[PDB]
Amino acid sequence: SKGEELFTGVVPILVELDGDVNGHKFSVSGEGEGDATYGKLTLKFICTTGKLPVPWPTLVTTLVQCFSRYPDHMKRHDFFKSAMPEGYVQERTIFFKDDGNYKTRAEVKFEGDTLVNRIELKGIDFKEDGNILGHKLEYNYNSHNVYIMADKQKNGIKVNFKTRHNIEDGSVQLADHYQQNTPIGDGPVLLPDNHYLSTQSALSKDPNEKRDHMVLLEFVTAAGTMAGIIGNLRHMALDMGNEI
Amino acid sequence: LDAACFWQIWQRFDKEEKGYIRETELDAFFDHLLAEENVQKVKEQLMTSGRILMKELASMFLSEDENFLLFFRLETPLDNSVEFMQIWRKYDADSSGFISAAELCNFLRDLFLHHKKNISEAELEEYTSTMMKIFDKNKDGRLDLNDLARILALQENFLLQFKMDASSTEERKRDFEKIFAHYDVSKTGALEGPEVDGFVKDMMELVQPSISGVDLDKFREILLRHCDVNKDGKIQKSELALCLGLKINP
Ligand SMILES: [Ca+2]
Ligand SMILES: [Ca+2]
Ligand SMILES: [Ca+2]
Ligand SMILES: [Ca+2]
Repeated sequence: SKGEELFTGVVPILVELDGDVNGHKFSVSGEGEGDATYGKLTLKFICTTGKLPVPWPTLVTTLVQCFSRYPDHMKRHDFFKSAMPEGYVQERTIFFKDDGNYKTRAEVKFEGDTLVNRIELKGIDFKEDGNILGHKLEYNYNSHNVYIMADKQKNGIKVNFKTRHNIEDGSVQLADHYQQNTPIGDGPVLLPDNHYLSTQSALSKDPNEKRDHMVLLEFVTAAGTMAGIIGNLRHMALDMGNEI
Repeated sequence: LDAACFWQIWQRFDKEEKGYIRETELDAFFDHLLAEENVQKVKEQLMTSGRILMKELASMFLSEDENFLLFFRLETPLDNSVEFMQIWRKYDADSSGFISAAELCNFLRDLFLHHKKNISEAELEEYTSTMMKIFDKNKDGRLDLNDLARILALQENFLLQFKMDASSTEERKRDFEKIFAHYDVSKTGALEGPEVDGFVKDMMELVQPSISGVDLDKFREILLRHCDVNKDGKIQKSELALCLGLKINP
């Protein structure tokens, strides 16, 4: 697709989020760059309104899957890039086990030479003394799979996954995601076969930053689709060769 | 100059068995040969009037039988890797995993006969001995599977043509069916005997150097233990389909 061409080198990114969780308002900005050829993302986010009323890890997924690396044999399955430059709408509900839920709407598209993700988030039903409003999540992040399927009717995809957030007492807080992505243009797009994105994230800090913030690096790859038959042949050969 | 002596000189220049030398190497090849060679002089003249193929020079120095031994399949190659293993299986009559001189001699005897060429039993042993000298690389007194592949001018691995993209269900099926039809020479719906052998060889060679005949035997039983569902020792289309991840089992 012609969208692929837009992700050939290093591409700048902007992110804007406006949120409200149980009545607490906040805004987050981010900037950085994506490098789809290597599946790599580098971003820094700032709460422009003071202290973040939720933990940074609960926002990682909300805060551009167009920067995933699709191997050459899977280029026909990359919906995210095919909808560029006009972009796509990304919608989610995220359910935090035994606690509240977020609901988000975002538009992801090129604005000039920059890929921009603008989001509106709303959380309700959180416990004040829970893991989220009580800031009991550890500042770290686990690796997950993101399962993607075509939604032929809406000419997009439906996406589902679960994230696991380490809690400070050693237990785990689950977050259940339901996700729809729809193109903004009426041009045609690539509807993939079933697959997933293998995602790894690392959270850190900018040593010079005084404001409440998150530095995030992410590496993502597409997988799970069948290759050419030569792939199964090679793979079987390697296996037969072992121990012998 | 017997073929073995000639080969040994030639192999000093054609170290990668390109089947030619460079034109620069030509003079020094003649120098090695001159250590009546006077036909040498005649030879230079012959086509002095960018490479130099072995058949050219060999045409002028070796016997008509020796030229036959060195080039009888560079002219007319094998059908494919199944015919190759059929020959291998026939002449490794003790299934040693190695072709011996007594076995190679039978191959040459049958080959001469079927090409309608008359030769004496003493000729046949000289040829046996000459052919062994040329092709027994590690000088262990036996021919390995790749040595017979070189005598037979075995062509390229059929499996190399298929591509990593071409993941579509339709593409995988077109490619499965072409692969299966290639190895199923007898058109039975199953790979049996050398059809198995030929597929094992080509598959294993995708990821490792040319395999030995002992290892082919080992990989053949490993493949059967992996995908031989009804354990009858043959690979039905449906068994290979499942093991190559074909979506609809034939
Ligand atoms: Ca033998
Ligand atoms: Ca040998
Ligand atoms: Ca057959
Ligand atoms: Ca069977």
